[PDB]
Amino acid sequence: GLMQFTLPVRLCKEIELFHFDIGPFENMWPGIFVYMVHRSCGTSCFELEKLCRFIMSVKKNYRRVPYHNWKHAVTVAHCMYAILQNNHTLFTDLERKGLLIACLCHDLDHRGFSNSYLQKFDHPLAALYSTSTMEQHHFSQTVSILQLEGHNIFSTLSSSEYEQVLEIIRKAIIATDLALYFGNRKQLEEMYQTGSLNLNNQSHRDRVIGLMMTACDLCSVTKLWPVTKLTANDIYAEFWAEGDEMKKLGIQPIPMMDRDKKDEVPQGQLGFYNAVAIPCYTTLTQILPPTEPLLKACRDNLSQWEKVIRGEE
Ligand SMILES: COc1ncc(C2CC2)nc1C(=O)NCCc1nc(-c2cccnc2)n[nH]1
Ligand SMILES: [Mg+2]
Ligand SMILES: [Zn+2]
Repeated sequence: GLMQFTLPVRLCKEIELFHFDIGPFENMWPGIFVYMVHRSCGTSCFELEKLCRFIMSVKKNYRRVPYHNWKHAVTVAHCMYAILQNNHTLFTDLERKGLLIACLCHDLDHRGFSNSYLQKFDHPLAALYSTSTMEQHHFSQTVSILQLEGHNIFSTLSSSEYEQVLEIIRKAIIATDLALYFGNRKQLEEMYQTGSLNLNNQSHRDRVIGLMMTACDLCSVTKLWPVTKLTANDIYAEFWAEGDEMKKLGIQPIPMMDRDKKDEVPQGQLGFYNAVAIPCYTTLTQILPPTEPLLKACRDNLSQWEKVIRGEE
C-alpha cells in the first residue's frame, strides 16, 4: 500500500489546474491517471495490479482516430479529477471511484463517427441502441472490460455498492451524449433559479453529474489557446472524414463536417461556444462555484475565436 505515483515537479503542480494538458508522452498517461485516482479517491480505492491491468485494457480498446482516442479519455478524466479536487466534500466515496473510471471509459471503442452517421449508415449498433447509440456501446465495452479475469477493480465493494457504482458509470457515460445535454442543463438552470436544486435528491445529483460529464467531455475548449486551437484540428479531422462518408452515402453533410467549408470553422466555433460550451460552464459554475476557471478559460477561447474572425490571427 506504501507505493505512491509521483510526477515531476511541473506536472505535480500543473495537474491540479483545470487547464493542464497531459502532454505528448503517451507512456506517462497511465501513471497520470493512477496519480489522480490516488489523490482523488485514495491509495486503497483500487488494487494497483487490477487497476493497472484495467487501464491498459481500456487503452487497448480506444482506436487510433484523430480525436476520440486514448488521449481524449485521459484528458476528460483529468478535468473530472480537477472538479472533484476543487469540490472535496460534495461527493461520496463511490462517486469519486465511479466518475474517474466513467471518464476514462466514456468513449471506449469510438470510431470517429457520430450517432447520426451510424443511423444513416444503418450500422448494427444503431439497431441494438436506437438512442445514445455510441454511448450505450461505450458503457457495454466498460462492463466487458470489468468482467475480464483480473480486471474487476470494484471486487472489494458489496453487491449493492457494486450496483450503485456501475449505475453512476452508466448514467455518467449516457450523459456524454450531447443530444441529452441541452435538456439536462435547461432543467438544472430552472432548478437552480427557482431554488429547488437539492443535492440530497438522487435525481438532482444525477443531473449535476451529467453536466460535469459534459463539462469534462468538452474541456478542450477550457485549455490555453494554443492547446484549444491545435485540438480543434483533431476534432475537425474526424468531422470532415464523417462528412466524406456522408457524401459516399449520397447525403450532403452539414457544413461543420464538410471539408469544402473549412473557411466557416471560426464562425462554427463561435456558435458552438455560444450555444453549448458557455451555457454548460455557466450553469456548472452556478451549481459548483469552484469550477469558475473552466468558464473563464472557455470565455478566453471564445475571445480568441472572435480574433481569428477579425483576421487578427
Ligand atoms: C463545432 O463543434 C464542436 N466544436 C468543438 C468541440 C470541442 C469540445 C470538443 N466539440 C464540438 C462538437 O462536439 N460538435 C458536435 C455536436 C454539436 N454541435 C452543436 C452545435 C454547433 C454549433 C452551434 N450550435 C450547436 N450541437 N451539437
Ligand atoms: Mg462520446
Ligand atoms: Zn468524449
